[PDB]
Amino acid sequence: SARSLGKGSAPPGPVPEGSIRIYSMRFCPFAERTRLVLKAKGIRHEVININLKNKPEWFFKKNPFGLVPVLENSQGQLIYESAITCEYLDEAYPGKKLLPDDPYEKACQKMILELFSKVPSLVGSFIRSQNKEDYAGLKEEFRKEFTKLEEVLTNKKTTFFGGNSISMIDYLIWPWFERLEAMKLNECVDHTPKLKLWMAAMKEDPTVSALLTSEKDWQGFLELYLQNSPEACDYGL
Amino acid sequence: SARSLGKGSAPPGPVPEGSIRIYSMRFCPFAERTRLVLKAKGIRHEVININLKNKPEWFFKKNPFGLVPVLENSQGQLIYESAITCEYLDEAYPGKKLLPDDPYEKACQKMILELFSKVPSLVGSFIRSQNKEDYAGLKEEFRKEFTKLEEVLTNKKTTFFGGNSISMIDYLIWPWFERLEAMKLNECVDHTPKLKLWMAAMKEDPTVSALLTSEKDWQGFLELYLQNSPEACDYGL
Ligand SMILES: *SC[C@H](NC(=O)CC[C@H](N)C(=O)O)C(=O)NCC(=O)O
Ligand SMILES: *SC[C@H](NC(=O)CC[C@H](N)C(=O)O)C(=O)NCC(=O)O
Repeated sequence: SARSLGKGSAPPGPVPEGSIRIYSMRFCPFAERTRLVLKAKGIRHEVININLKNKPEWFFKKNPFGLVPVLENSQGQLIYESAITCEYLDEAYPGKKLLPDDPYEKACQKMILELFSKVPSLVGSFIRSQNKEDYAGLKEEFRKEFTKLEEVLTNKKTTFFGGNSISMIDYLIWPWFERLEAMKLNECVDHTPKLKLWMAAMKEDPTVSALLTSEKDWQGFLELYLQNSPEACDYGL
Repeated sequence: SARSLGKGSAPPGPVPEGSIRIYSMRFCPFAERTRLVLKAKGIRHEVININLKNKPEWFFKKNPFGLVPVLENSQGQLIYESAITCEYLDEAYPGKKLLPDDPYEKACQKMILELFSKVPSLVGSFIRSQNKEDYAGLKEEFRKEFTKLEEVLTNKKTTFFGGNSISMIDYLIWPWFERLEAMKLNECVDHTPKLKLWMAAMKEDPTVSALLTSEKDWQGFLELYLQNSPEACDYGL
């Protein structure tokens, strides 16, 4: 059922009322953001994984850009860009907010995201390293970004980036830290103690824990993906 | 009074109650976003222009990144990143909202901004053109981005990107269109009729009209700026 839909597949039917659909990919960190928010808020939904290495033409009808995540509701409304989909889920569904109601406090989570916005691009450049030298230079680049984040916690003195309770901002940046390990880039959070504790507190989170992927699974996915295999997204099936 | 503060200047005192301060630069399009929102919502504020070519060390205490815009309120709270400052102003101050209350409708303005996010970087690359050839190639790049925007209006069939009434999203992208002219890049909106009408409807806006800068002024600023003159930001004084 978790199997992806690729070229030649038939476009899905309408989203049933009382449920929201997310076009995803099991190993995509941007879509994990959305899925983490979906679990945290206990929102009923269905998932359609997209074969990003061999995607269905009808998908661009879902997102002009052709990327995941993408949400589709019963009214047929489509929303793309992970952060937008997340902010949307927090506003449109019941439950405790993941984002503060307070303007300044909310703007802070936004500024922290800006602070981290460089990591996803670094992770891409990293996964493409070749020798110990490229590697060393990549570790220093991640190192500079990790300090920007440690200062926030340093200043705040709270467990999570938005307070003592986990919130939107934590879920938004977590996926990339989740892969830190499998990517052999942990000796980058050594000089950043609090950030390292944060990673430990996050893994203890029920929502985070329920969606956490195995290193062997991500390792298998990356092998195929880096090879451009139309089977990558379905690693493990 | 509009004169900028540069290296050696003294850090400003507290922001008086009932007023919000914006660290700006008269020719910065990102800060114009904030200033447009400030005018539209009729928010009392003071402006401190920053000499970006020769900025005061104390400013990094305002924004770690060292860029404008940046808002500072009486409680001493600092908020950076133009879009964040704008969203903040809409939520924290009285008046008609510039952003919709409806989650999906709000997410749409956000998706349109994503759609335009490539322009600011193109404008930078453009202002750095040298010959008619670079120029021609730049016109085609802007051309592709303008169509993405014309389709939205095409689909919506409304005057402005968020409806028949101007709203947040219009103000967010306007500054770059404002400079289109002075940058000799108008023959890019020819193949995009509706977008061209939008530009005309925007210039008719009282808020937009009150903050619109002269072509000769921006031309003068750019001459100095491109030269890295510590006087650029103060062109005209
Ligand atoms: S993780 C898989 C890719 N998704 C994104 O890059 C999402 C980026 C957006 N800016 C966001 O949602 O935040 C993806 O769909 N790749 C397909 C491709 O061909 O690029
Ligand atoms: S327009 C002058 C520059 N501002 C920005 O680039 C703001 C970019 C942010 N992403 C935003 O507010 O949206 C600026 O301050 N330049 C100074 C410099 O030295 O770069």
